[PDB]
Amino acid sequence: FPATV
Amino acid sequence: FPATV
Amino acid sequence: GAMGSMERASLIQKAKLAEQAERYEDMAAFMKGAVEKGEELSCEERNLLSVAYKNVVGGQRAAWRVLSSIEQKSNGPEVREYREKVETELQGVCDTVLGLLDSHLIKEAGDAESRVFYLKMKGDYYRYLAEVATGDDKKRIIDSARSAYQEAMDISKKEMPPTNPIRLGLALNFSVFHYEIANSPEEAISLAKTTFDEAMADLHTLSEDSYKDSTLIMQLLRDNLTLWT
Amino acid sequence: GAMGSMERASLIQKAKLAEQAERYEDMAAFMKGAVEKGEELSCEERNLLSVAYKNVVGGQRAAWRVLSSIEQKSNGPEVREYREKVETELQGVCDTVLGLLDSHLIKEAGDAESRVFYLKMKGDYYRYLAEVATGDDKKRIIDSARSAYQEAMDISKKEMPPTNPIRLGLALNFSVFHYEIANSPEEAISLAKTTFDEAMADLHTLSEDSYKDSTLIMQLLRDNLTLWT
Ligand SMILES: N=C(N)c1cc(-c2ccccc2)c(CNC(=O)c2cccc3c2OCC3)s1
Ligand SMILES: N=C(N)c1cc(-c2ccccc2)c(CNC(=O)c2cccc3c2OCC3)s1
Ligand SMILES: N=C(N)c1cc(-c2ccccc2)c(CNC(=O)c2cccc3c2OCC3)s1
Ligand SMILES: N=C(N)c1cc(-c2ccccc2)c(CNC(=O)c2cccc3c2OCC3)s1
Ligand SMILES: [Cl-]
Ligand SMILES: [Cl-]
Ligand SMILES: [Mg+2]
Ligand SMILES: [Mg+2]
Ligand SMILES: [Mg+2]
Ligand SMILES: [Mg+2]
Repeated sequence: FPATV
Repeated sequence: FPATV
Repeated sequence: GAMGSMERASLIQKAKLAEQAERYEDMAAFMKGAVEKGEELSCEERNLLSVAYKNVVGGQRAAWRVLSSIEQKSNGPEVREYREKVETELQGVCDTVLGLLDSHLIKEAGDAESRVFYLKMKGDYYRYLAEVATGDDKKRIIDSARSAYQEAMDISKKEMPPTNPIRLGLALNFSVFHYEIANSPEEAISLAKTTFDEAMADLHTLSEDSYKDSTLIMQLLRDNLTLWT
Repeated sequence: GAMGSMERASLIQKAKLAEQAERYEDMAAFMKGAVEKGEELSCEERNLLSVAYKNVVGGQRAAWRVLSSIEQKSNGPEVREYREKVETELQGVCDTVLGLLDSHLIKEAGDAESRVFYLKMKGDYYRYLAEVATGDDKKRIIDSARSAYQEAMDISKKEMPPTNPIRLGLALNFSVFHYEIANSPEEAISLAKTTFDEAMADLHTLSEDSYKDSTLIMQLLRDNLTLWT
């Protein structure tokens, strides 16, 4: 699952 | 800190 | 608000203590109380608000994914009921955050930096609602996330340099929105690549501290692109 | 009880789903509701109850330790107030567990295995109360933990082999009690060593599965002894 900030 | 179960 | 009787400064201080204690539900409650004092938030305070609720909803999302997968393999009412329970609590947290943004963080945010931050948050929490939405509210939620993200992008491109960490993180998250919510993987890949390349070309302008800030988020853009190609 | 309207079997099932979702507060609430149905608990159900509350109180203890350390370095009222808040919630969880044991898990537990399990839990939750206690209630709490642990030890030595995993874990935790609560490190070391050696000598009697169960806990005894000598 991809990175988010 | 020591192990407990 | 249960936090209405506590001083604004004490709420911020306790949010910082909750963070250190990894008590993110407390942290979010303290920061909600701070927002509800009615004054604008500083950069540090915006970051505290965002970290708190990102952690709360992140745990809810991870749990929802576990339960949804179990539910899917199983297709008694218990798995559905308990998935629904977690889903409802997650939607409640998202509605709370969106309520804070609409009453009245976004309207009072004059500076570009603050307005972009809050519009990014609005995109994020509509995205989390979209993850669990099923139906005609799903389309409306998705378009609402997109509009918030795109307005934030337009402001950030007018008002911030390509290495600004809020601009970079907005682009990172909007890219994820395109890929996982809007079924637009080419848009997602194009946005992460263009964002990465524009920031690379601007790194020469940064102090050692700013260089650190920007390259941290650029690494996440590269991490996602590696995953997607 | 908010769980009074849910079927016992559904509560157990949802506790197992909460565990998989790492939703330990839900898990504990489901298992509390199960206990409150009034029937005895099976081995698996006892393990579910114990895992749930161990995780809840474990997080509270970790947070309390962070805040207490900050409080100590600092010696505004905020750090003390927030430490006190976490402490009060922790004591509340401990009182809830002890209440379940006293109404009426311990009195209804006829089998040695169940009685030892619950007396060990009673020692554990008085130990967690002792960690945060200050005063004359502290001594009474400490002696209460010791009495529960020692009664469990006496039963386990009469009724269980030295490799039984509940016997081993009881001894592990009572040893920690001696070391960190009762200021009796030699008692703690003697108990962990004697427990370890007695179990080592009994491993020849175990199936492959039982061998795995016992050596897992024996490793924790060795881990603590390495730390203490
Ligand atoms: N308490 C906190 N968690 C923060 C306080 C401040 C702060 C801001 C201004 C002034 C003083 C403190 C923060 C600014 N963001 C970061 O440093 C940061 C670092 C790494 C990764 C990310 C980051 O942001 C989102 C992703 S985060
Ligand atoms: N204009 C800028 N370039 C910044 C000004 C301030 C600032 C500091 C103090 C007071 C006011 C503003 C910054 C504080 N650092 C961050 O926010 C930060 C750092 C690393 C990574 C991330 C960050 O945010 C999201 C992701 S970055
Ligand atoms: N859902 C759960 N967490 C459990 C269900 C059952 C169970 C019991 C009987 C019948 C069916 C299931 C458990 C029995 N304990 C273990 O396996 C165990 C393994 C490693 C370490 C420890 C353990 O106990 C405390 C420390 S734990
Ligand atoms: N008498 C025994 N030796 C056991 C009987 C049953 C049992 C199984 C099914 C139904 C009823 C009883 C056991 C289930 N395993 C555990 O509890 C366990 C396993 C590993 C580690 C630990 C464990 O508990 C605390 C620590 S161990
Ligand atoms: Cl439920
Ligand atoms: Cl408080
Ligand atoms: Mg005031
Ligand atoms: Mg303003
Ligand atoms: Mg029934
Ligand atoms: Mg009985």
